[PDB]
Amino acid sequence: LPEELNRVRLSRHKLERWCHMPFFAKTVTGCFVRIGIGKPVYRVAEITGVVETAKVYQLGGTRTNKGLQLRHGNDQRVFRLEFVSNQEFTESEFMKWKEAMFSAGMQLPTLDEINKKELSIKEALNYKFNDQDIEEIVK
Amino acid sequence: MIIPVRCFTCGKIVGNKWEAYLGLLQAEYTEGDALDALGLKRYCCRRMLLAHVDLIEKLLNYAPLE
Amino acid sequence: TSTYGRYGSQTPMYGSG
Amino acid sequence: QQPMIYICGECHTENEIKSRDPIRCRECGYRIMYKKRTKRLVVFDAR
Ligand SMILES: [Zn+2]
Ligand SMILES: [Zn+2]
Repeated sequence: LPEELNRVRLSRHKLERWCHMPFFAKTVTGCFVRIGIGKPVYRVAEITGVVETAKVYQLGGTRTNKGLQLRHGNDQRVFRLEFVSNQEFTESEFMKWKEAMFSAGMQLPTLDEINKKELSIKEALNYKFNDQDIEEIVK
Repeated sequence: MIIPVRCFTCGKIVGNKWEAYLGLLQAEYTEGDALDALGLKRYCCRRMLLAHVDLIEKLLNYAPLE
Repeated sequence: TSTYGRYGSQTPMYGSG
Repeated sequence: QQPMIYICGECHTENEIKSRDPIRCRECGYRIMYKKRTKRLVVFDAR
């Protein structure tokens, strides 16, 4: 179903609050994003990890140069956090992603996997900044 | 800190004249002539433009942001 | 205050660049 | 759901500070920050 898959969808507004928070390769790795390719067609890709691009760009108020190593079945390349869209996974794009996964052979993640992964973002959002992370964030 | 809106004693509007007074003083006029050029007959209303101190500039120097 | 999208702010594309 | 937004001292940038947290700006890092105007009905009489 698309409604259940949209739960872990990392919109463009949420990613602005973890631009420098540690454990970014742990809480982010596992969720899906609606990266815009470009005309209105979108392709869902899996978050394999985290990379850093040599180009610095401004995203509204803040500004980040980190990239995002995504992959859609087999086709993989470097992307940016600025092309991500805030729209939810439509039926057509959901079917396209399912077909791409079936063709690539990657087993679809289990519903319990998504159920236990969606809580990661929720628990990270209310995380108290009691440790020595503000120094690194400001740096 | 800022030019008042009305003369305390008389009540004539004087707030809308500070800029004109500064301009007239700048171009060539002197104070004694500029006041009556603006139209301040009573001496009570002239103290508004002679005694008034403009501290809003020093206040604005402390810009909050940028 | 999670995501005040209200759509969005014109999301750029990859091939557009 | 009010995280008690504050205003940095010199950055004049908003910050979200919750209880049991250090008082510092999200960037640079300073120790001074002021509050934002209330949302109440501040109604004066021009008297
Ligand atoms: Zn007078
Ligand atoms: Zn700070």
